[PDB]
Amino acid sequence: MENFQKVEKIGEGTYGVVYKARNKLTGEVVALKKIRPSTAIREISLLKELNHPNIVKLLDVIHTENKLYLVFEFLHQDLKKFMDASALTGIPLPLIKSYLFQLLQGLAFCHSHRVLHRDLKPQNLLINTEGAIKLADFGLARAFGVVVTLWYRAPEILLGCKYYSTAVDIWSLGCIFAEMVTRRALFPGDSEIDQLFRIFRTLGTPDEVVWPGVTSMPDYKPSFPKWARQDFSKVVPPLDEDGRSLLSQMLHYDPNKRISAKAALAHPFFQDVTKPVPHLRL
Ligand SMILES: NC(=O)c1cc([N+](=O)[O-])ccc1NCc1ccc(C(=O)O)cc1
Repeated sequence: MENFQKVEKIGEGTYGVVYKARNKLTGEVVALKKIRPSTAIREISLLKELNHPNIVKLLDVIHTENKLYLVFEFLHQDLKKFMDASALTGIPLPLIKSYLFQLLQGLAFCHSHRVLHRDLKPQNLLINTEGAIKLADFGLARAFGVVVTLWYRAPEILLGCKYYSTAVDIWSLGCIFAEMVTRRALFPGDSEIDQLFRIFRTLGTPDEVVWPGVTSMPDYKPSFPKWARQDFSKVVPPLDEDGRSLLSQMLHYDPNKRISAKAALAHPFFQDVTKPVPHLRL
């Protein structure tokens, strides 16, 4: 890229290396991701039309010299770093609520346009000095697909379901909501089965009563141990009942019972939502 002036490599992103770069002409500072099919090109291109304040803007999709580059609006920090930086004192509840509320607005928008994320995690939630938080990498999993963190994966994906639904994003966001609250990942699995069993150990091994059709899932085994469900009061203390109620609805096993982003925005937990300024050290 002669048009760009690589300011520095900022990591080995999900689909390849990413650099902070400055457009030599416009002078704009952007994030440039070089990706490792005409089908993908078209899908990816469609995402350039997906604009919302809580979605990281995809500025350009460049297919040149038979290589793929994605140009994104730049944000200085991700939620994973912010959480680590806030680990001693914890992110204040008003800011956790503001962030959750904005992320749900972003999801509601994407989902209303039939676009799924599929791989939400703290690392792809970007924040700025003005108190905004934005979802990065929306739609890339589908446009592409085919050590990976499993911590935020919905149980239907772990059980081998081949058709994802918007519910997988709500599950991931519930896991992130819990992590901001407790300052510890909710389900830190280190293998697909450890991930699944960590979920079962906390929410109870699912059965046909709470999840109709679960025993017919591709990777379900009658041999799975049967764990009893624990109480949310023990899961995300000291979160209040409004928060626990919303989290419980975001973590329902049955994707069809899982709350939608639109419905979650109307949950009583957000009655007093505000938009605080975070303490950001850049
Ligand atoms: N749009 C983007 O600004 C961005 C993009 C990616 N990415 O993998 O495509 C990954 C992280 C991003 N920002 C947050 C960020 C910025 C700088 C640094 C750093 O300098 O270490 C780390 C994270």
